[PDB]
Amino acid sequence: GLLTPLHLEGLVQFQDVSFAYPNRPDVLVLQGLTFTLRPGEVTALVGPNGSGKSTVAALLQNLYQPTGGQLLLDGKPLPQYEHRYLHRQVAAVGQEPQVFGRSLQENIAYGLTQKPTMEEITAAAVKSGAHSFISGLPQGYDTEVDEAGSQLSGGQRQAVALARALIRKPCVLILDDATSALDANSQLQVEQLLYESPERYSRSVLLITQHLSLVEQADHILFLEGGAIREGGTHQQLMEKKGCYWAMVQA
Ligand SMILES: Nc1ncnc2c1ncn2[C@@H]1O[C@H](COP(=O)(O)OP(=O)(O)O)[C@@H](O)[C@H]1O
Ligand SMILES: [Mg+2]
Repeated sequence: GLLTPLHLEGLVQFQDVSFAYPNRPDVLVLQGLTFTLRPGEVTALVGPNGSGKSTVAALLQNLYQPTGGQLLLDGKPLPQYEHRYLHRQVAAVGQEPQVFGRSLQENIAYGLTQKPTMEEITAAAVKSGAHSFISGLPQGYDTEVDEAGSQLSGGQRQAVALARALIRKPCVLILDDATSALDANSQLQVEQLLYESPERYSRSVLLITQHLSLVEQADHILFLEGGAIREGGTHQQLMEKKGCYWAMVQA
Protein backbone atom coordinates (compact mmCIF):
# COMPACT_ATOMS: atom_id res chain seq x y z
CA GLY A 1 0.00 0.00 0.00
CA LEU A 2 0.98 3.66 -0.36
CA LEU A 3 -1.07 6.38 1.33
CA THR A 4 0.11 9.99 1.18
CA PRO A 5 -2.41 12.35 2.83
CA LEU A 6 -1.57 16.05 2.55
CA HIS A 7 -1.85 16.61 6.29
CA LEU A 8 -1.23 14.06 9.05
CA GLU A 9 -2.22 14.80 12.64
CA GLY A 10 0.25 12.33 14.15
CA LEU A 11 -2.23 10.37 16.27
CA VAL A 12 -0.57 7.11 17.29
CA GLN A 13 -2.53 4.21 18.71
CA PHE A 14 -1.01 1.00 20.04
CA GLN A 15 -3.83 -1.52 20.42
CA ASP A 16 -3.00 -4.64 22.39
CA VAL A 17 0.37 -4.77 20.60
CA SER A 18 2.66 -7.77 21.21
CA PHE A 19 6.00 -8.50 19.59
CA ALA A 20 8.71 -11.09 19.22
CA TYR A 21 11.82 -10.49 17.13
CA PRO A 22 12.08 -12.62 13.94
CA ASN A 23 15.25 -14.29 15.23
CA ARG A 24 13.63 -15.37 18.51
CA PRO A 25 9.92 -15.82 17.56
CA ASP A 26 9.24 -17.75 20.77
CA VAL A 27 9.84 -14.85 23.12
CA LEU A 28 7.48 -11.88 23.19
CA VAL A 29 9.44 -8.77 24.21
CA LEU A 30 6.40 -6.48 24.11
CA GLN A 31 3.19 -7.87 25.61
CA GLY A 32 -0.30 -6.45 25.03
CA LEU A 33 0.62 -2.76 24.86
CA THR A 34 -2.26 -0.32 24.71
CA PHE A 35 -1.66 3.43 24.78
CA THR A 36 -2.14 6.53 22.67
CA LEU A 37 0.16 9.39 21.64
CA ARG A 38 -1.74 12.57 20.76
CA PRO A 39 -0.49 15.66 18.90
CA GLY A 40 0.57 18.36 21.34
CA GLU A 41 1.52 15.84 24.01
CA VAL A 42 4.61 14.02 25.19
CA THR A 43 4.63 10.47 26.55
CA ALA A 44 7.69 9.42 28.52
CA LEU A 45 8.58 5.73 28.38
CA VAL A 46 10.61 4.61 31.39
CA GLY A 47 11.91 1.30 32.69
CA PRO A 48 14.99 -0.93 33.25
CA ASN A 49 17.36 -1.94 30.47
CA GLY A 50 15.79 -4.68 28.37
CA SER A 51 12.23 -3.75 29.31
CA GLY A 52 11.47 -3.06 25.63
CA LYS A 53 11.64 0.71 25.26
CA SER A 54 13.76 0.71 22.10
CA THR A 55 11.65 -2.11 20.61
CA VAL A 56 8.55 0.08 20.97
CA ALA A 57 10.43 2.82 19.14
CA ALA A 58 11.41 0.33 16.40
CA LEU A 59 7.81 -0.73 15.80
CA LEU A 60 6.67 2.91 15.67
CA GLN A 61 9.16 3.33 12.79
CA ASN A 62 7.71 0.25 11.10
CA LEU A 63 11.08 -1.53 11.21
CA TYR A 64 9.13 -4.63 12.25
CA GLN A 65 5.45 -5.55 12.38
CA PRO A 66 3.50 -6.35 15.56
CA THR A 67 3.17 -10.07 16.25
CA GLY A 68 -0.23 -9.32 17.77
CA GLY A 69 -2.47 -6.28 17.98
CA GLN A 70 -2.46 -3.17 15.82
CA LEU A 71 -0.48 0.05 15.59
CA LEU A 72 -2.21 2.90 13.78
CA LEU A 73 -1.09 6.36 12.69
CA ASP A 74 -4.15 8.55 12.08
CA GLY A 75 -6.38 5.48 12.20
CA LYS A 76 -4.43 3.57 9.55
CA PRO A 77 -1.89 0.71 9.85
CA LEU A 78 1.69 1.90 9.31
CA PRO A 79 2.26 -0.42 6.32
CA GLN A 80 -0.53 1.27 4.33
CA TYR A 81 1.71 4.32 4.05
CA GLU A 82 4.30 4.76 1.29
CA HIS A 83 7.57 3.94 3.08
CA ARG A 84 9.29 7.15 1.92
CA TYR A 85 6.27 9.19 2.96
CA LEU A 86 6.10 7.48 6.36
CA HIS A 87 9.85 7.94 6.85
CA ARG A 88 9.26 11.69 6.63
CA GLN A 89 6.22 11.85 8.93
CA VAL A 90 7.88 9.72 11.64
CA ALA A 91 11.35 10.71 12.83
CA ALA A 92 13.53 8.85 15.31
CA VAL A 93 16.85 9.86 16.85
CA GLY A 94 18.85 7.18 18.64
CA GLN A 95 21.79 6.52 20.93
CA GLU A 96 24.17 6.15 17.98
CA PRO A 97 23.57 8.85 15.28
CA GLN A 98 23.92 8.16 11.56
CA VAL A 99 26.39 10.59 9.95
CA PHE A 100 27.49 11.04 6.34
CA GLY A 101 30.62 12.03 4.44
CA ARG A 102 29.07 15.34 3.39
CA SER A 103 29.11 18.74 5.11
CA LEU A 104 27.22 19.65 8.28
CA GLN A 105 24.67 21.59 6.21
CA GLU A 106 24.29 18.60 3.87
CA ASN A 107 24.11 16.27 6.86
CA ILE A 108 21.13 18.18 8.26
CA ALA A 109 19.42 18.57 4.88
CA TYR A 110 19.97 14.89 4.00
CA GLY A 111 16.86 13.05 2.86
CA LEU A 112 14.65 15.92 1.77
CA THR A 113 12.39 16.22 -1.26
CA GLN A 114 13.20 19.94 -1.05
CA LYS A 115 16.68 21.41 -0.62
CA PRO A 116 16.10 23.62 2.47
CA THR A 117 17.27 27.17 3.11
CA MET A 118 20.25 28.14 5.23
CA GLU A 119 17.72 29.90 7.48
CA GLU A 120 15.73 26.68 7.96
CA ILE A 121 18.87 24.57 8.33
CA THR A 122 20.15 27.00 10.96
CA ALA A 123 16.80 26.96 12.77
CA ALA A 124 16.78 23.15 12.94
CA ALA A 125 20.31 23.30 14.39
CA VAL A 126 19.31 26.02 16.88
CA LYS A 127 16.43 23.90 18.17
CA SER A 128 18.55 20.72 18.31
CA GLY A 129 21.33 22.46 20.22
CA ALA A 130 23.84 22.05 17.39
CA HIS A 131 24.02 25.63 16.08
CA SER A 132 26.24 26.85 18.89
CA PHE A 133 29.20 24.48 18.41
CA ILE A 134 28.81 24.61 14.63
CA SER A 135 29.00 28.41 14.62
CA GLY A 136 32.19 28.68 16.68
CA LEU A 137 33.60 26.19 14.19
CA PRO A 138 35.99 27.40 11.45
CA GLN A 139 33.94 27.08 8.23
CA GLY A 140 30.76 26.62 10.25
CA TYR A 141 28.00 24.72 8.46
CA ASP A 142 30.17 24.27 5.38
CA THR A 143 32.47 22.14 7.52
CA GLU A 144 32.71 18.62 6.13
CA VAL A 145 32.56 15.52 8.31
CA ASP A 146 34.83 12.51 7.87
CA GLU A 147 32.09 9.85 7.95
CA ALA A 148 30.78 8.61 11.32
CA GLY A 149 31.76 12.00 12.69
CA SER A 150 35.49 11.71 13.32
CA GLN A 151 35.72 15.43 14.10
CA LEU A 152 32.34 15.39 15.84
CA SER A 153 32.13 14.30 19.47
CA GLY A 154 29.21 12.26 20.73
CA GLY A 155 27.03 15.14 21.83
CA GLN A 156 27.78 17.06 18.64
CA ARG A 157 26.71 14.03 16.61
CA GLN A 158 23.44 13.69 18.51
CA ALA A 159 22.68 17.41 18.19
CA VAL A 160 23.20 17.07 14.45
CA ALA A 161 21.06 13.95 14.08
CA LEU A 162 18.27 15.70 15.98
CA ALA A 163 18.48 18.66 13.58
CA ARG A 164 17.95 16.33 10.62
CA ALA A 165 14.85 14.95 12.31
CA LEU A 166 13.43 18.37 13.23
CA ILE A 167 13.76 20.11 9.85
CA ARG A 168 11.23 17.65 8.38
CA LYS A 169 8.49 18.75 10.76
CA PRO A 170 7.54 15.17 11.74
CA CYS A 171 4.02 14.63 13.11
CA VAL A 172 5.58 11.86 15.23
CA LEU A 173 8.92 12.36 17.00
CA ILE A 174 10.83 9.59 18.77
CA LEU A 175 13.72 10.36 21.14
CA ASP A 176 15.50 7.21 22.34
CA ASP A 177 18.31 8.47 24.63
CA ALA A 178 19.09 10.83 21.75
CA THR A 179 20.59 13.51 24.00
CA SER A 180 22.46 11.54 26.64
CA ALA A 181 25.64 13.36 25.54
CA LEU A 182 24.30 16.90 25.00
CA ASP A 183 25.80 19.73 27.04
CA ALA A 184 23.75 21.79 29.50
CA ASN A 185 22.82 24.53 27.00
CA SER A 186 21.77 22.14 24.22
CA GLN A 187 19.72 20.12 26.73
CA LEU A 188 17.70 23.27 27.47
CA GLN A 189 16.95 23.59 23.75
CA VAL A 190 15.54 20.06 23.76
CA GLU A 191 13.29 20.94 26.68
CA GLN A 192 12.13 24.13 24.91
CA LEU A 193 11.28 22.18 21.77
CA LEU A 194 9.37 19.47 23.60
CA TYR A 195 7.31 21.62 25.97
CA GLU A 196 7.36 25.24 24.78
CA SER A 197 7.70 25.29 21.00
CA PRO A 198 4.61 26.12 18.91
CA GLU A 199 5.61 23.06 16.85
CA ARG A 200 4.58 20.73 19.67
CA TYR A 201 0.89 20.93 18.78
CA SER A 202 1.65 19.49 15.34
CA ARG A 203 3.20 16.23 16.54
CA SER A 204 3.07 13.48 19.14
CA VAL A 205 6.24 12.51 21.00
CA LEU A 206 7.56 9.25 22.42
CA LEU A 207 10.31 10.08 24.90
CA ILE A 208 12.83 7.58 26.25
CA THR A 209 15.43 9.32 28.41
CA GLN A 210 17.48 9.17 31.63
CA HIS A 211 16.83 12.87 32.37
CA LEU A 212 14.12 12.68 35.02
CA SER A 213 13.41 16.42 34.76
CA LEU A 214 12.09 16.02 31.19
CA VAL A 215 10.21 12.88 32.21
CA GLU A 216 8.48 14.68 35.07
CA GLN A 217 7.06 17.26 32.66
CA ALA A 218 5.55 14.59 30.40
CA ASP A 219 1.79 14.54 29.86
CA HIS A 220 1.91 10.78 30.34
CA ILE A 221 4.42 8.34 31.81
CA LEU A 222 4.44 4.64 31.00
CA PHE A 223 6.57 2.34 33.12
CA LEU A 224 7.75 -0.65 31.10
CA GLU A 225 8.77 -3.88 32.81
CA GLY A 226 9.42 -7.21 31.13
CA GLY A 227 7.73 -6.00 27.96
CA ALA A 228 4.53 -4.96 29.69
CA ILE A 229 3.22 -1.62 30.95
CA ARG A 230 2.91 -1.91 34.74
CA GLU A 231 2.10 1.70 35.64
CA GLY A 232 0.73 4.70 33.81
CA GLY A 233 -0.10 8.25 34.77
CA THR A 234 1.26 11.75 35.23
CA HIS A 235 4.23 12.36 37.52
CA GLN A 236 2.05 13.15 40.56
CA GLN A 237 -0.31 10.19 40.21
CA LEU A 238 2.62 7.76 39.91
CA MET A 239 4.51 9.40 42.78
CA GLU A 240 1.35 9.05 44.87
CA LYS A 241 0.96 5.39 43.88
CA LYS A 242 4.44 4.90 45.34
CA GLY A 243 5.05 2.06 42.90
CA CYS A 244 7.77 1.33 40.32
CA TYR A 245 8.16 4.88 39.06
CA TRP A 246 8.26 6.19 42.62
CA ALA A 247 11.02 3.73 43.48
CA MET A 248 12.89 4.84 40.35
CA VAL A 249 12.77 8.60 40.92
CA GLN A 250 14.23 8.24 44.43
CA ALA A 251 17.26 6.03 43.81
N1 LIG B 1 17.82 -7.77 17.48
C1 LIG B 1 17.26 -8.51 18.44
N2 LIG B 1 17.00 -9.85 18.20
C2 LIG B 1 16.38 -10.63 19.16
N3 LIG B 1 16.01 -10.06 20.36
C3 LIG B 1 16.27 -8.74 20.62
C4 LIG B 1 16.90 -7.94 19.66
N4 LIG B 1 17.02 -6.69 20.17
C5 LIG B 1 16.49 -6.69 21.41
N5 LIG B 1 16.00 -7.96 21.71
C6 LIG B 1 15.32 -8.40 22.97
O1 LIG B 1 14.56 -7.31 23.47
C7 LIG B 1 15.05 -6.90 24.75
C8 LIG B 1 15.35 -5.45 24.80
O2 LIG B 1 14.48 -4.65 24.15
P1 LIG B 1 14.92 -3.14 24.09
O3 LIG B 1 13.79 -2.40 23.32
O4 LIG B 1 16.22 -2.98 23.48
O5 LIG B 1 15.00 -2.75 25.63
P2 LIG B 1 15.39 -1.37 26.30
O6 LIG B 1 15.44 -0.24 25.28
O7 LIG B 1 14.36 -1.11 27.34
O8 LIG B 1 16.73 -1.49 27.04
C9 LIG B 1 16.33 -7.57 25.00
O9 LIG B 1 16.47 -7.90 26.35
C10 LIG B 1 16.34 -8.73 24.06
O10 LIG B 1 15.96 -9.85 24.81
MG1 LIG C 1 17.09 0.80 24.41
